[PDB]
Amino acid sequence: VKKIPTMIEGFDDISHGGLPQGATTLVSGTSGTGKTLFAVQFLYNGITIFNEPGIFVTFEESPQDIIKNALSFGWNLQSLIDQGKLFILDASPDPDGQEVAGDFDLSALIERIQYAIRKYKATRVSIDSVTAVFQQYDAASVVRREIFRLAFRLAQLGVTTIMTTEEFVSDNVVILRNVLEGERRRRTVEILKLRGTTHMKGEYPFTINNGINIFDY
Amino acid sequence: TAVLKLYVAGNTPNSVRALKTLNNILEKEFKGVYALKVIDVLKNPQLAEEDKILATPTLAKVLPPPVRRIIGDLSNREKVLIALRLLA
Ligand SMILES: Nc1ncnc2c1ncn2[C@@H]1O[C@H](COP(=O)(O)OP(=O)(O)O)[C@@H](O)[C@H]1O
Repeated sequence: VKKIPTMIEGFDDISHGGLPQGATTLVSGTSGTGKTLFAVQFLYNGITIFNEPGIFVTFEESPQDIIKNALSFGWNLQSLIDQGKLFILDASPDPDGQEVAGDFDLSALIERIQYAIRKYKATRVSIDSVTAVFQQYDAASVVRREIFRLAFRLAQLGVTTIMTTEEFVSDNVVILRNVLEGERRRRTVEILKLRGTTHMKGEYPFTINNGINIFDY
Repeated sequence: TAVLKLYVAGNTPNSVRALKTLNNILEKEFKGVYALKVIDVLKNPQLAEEDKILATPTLAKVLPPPVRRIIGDLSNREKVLIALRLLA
């Protein structure tokens, strides 16, 4: 099983090589655990270190917040957008809500992502978050089927994907946790499962400084 | 003279149904009112990107602003008829 390096400090060591190539990895965690940071850093490291273009699909945050928030880490995402190496694909909800008048699916979304991948020659994709898609539609059955169809299409295109979660079924799953200890924050990462391959087991501590910094392995 | 855009995926059945239904409505109960432009997201995804379309089919009233949207195959005719009255 080939893996794509993340260059997230410590991660390629506990995952033994990085993320399974051409497959979706689920990054799961409650609010505030660093899911978006992991998603952004996967694409950023992709572009700046390996010259692999990325697509960030956002179902909740405005691209303007994704950009402004990456700044504190020293990541200039607007420069990589201007250069054509990153594309943020805005699939956030329209403020007027969704008015339903019959059966539908999410064909336009899947065709947009596919078009973007081809236009930008992307080999990394981050989707943030699967949870937000489900919240957008009073039709859990539509969404669940469309996430599978999407994962299927991404994999046939050869790209490597992170999907974040707060539904979907995967054999690659990474758990992020943030525990309040007295009045300090104890953050951990665990690789729960990795597609019939080898990895270090259990929670490892990390800190947030210019990215996710995993240590003690 | 107001503009409707219907975003379909080719000849898939929800889109075939939506277009048949909408042409029927716009020739009867709405004879004079809207101009209809059909946009195939299988042929022109870049336009779905420009107009920020996720669901298929999507009916949008685009001109005059504000833009207002209905999603689905329009098999709920009365909900569609009521919705088009309010946008007119
Ligand atoms: N300036 C910063 N310094 C340190 N950590 C930050 C900074 N800005 C954001 N973060 C962390 O990045 C995390 C992203 O968390 P998460 O909720 O899992 O994703 P999302 O933003 O999509 O909800 C934030 O919750 C926060 O803890």
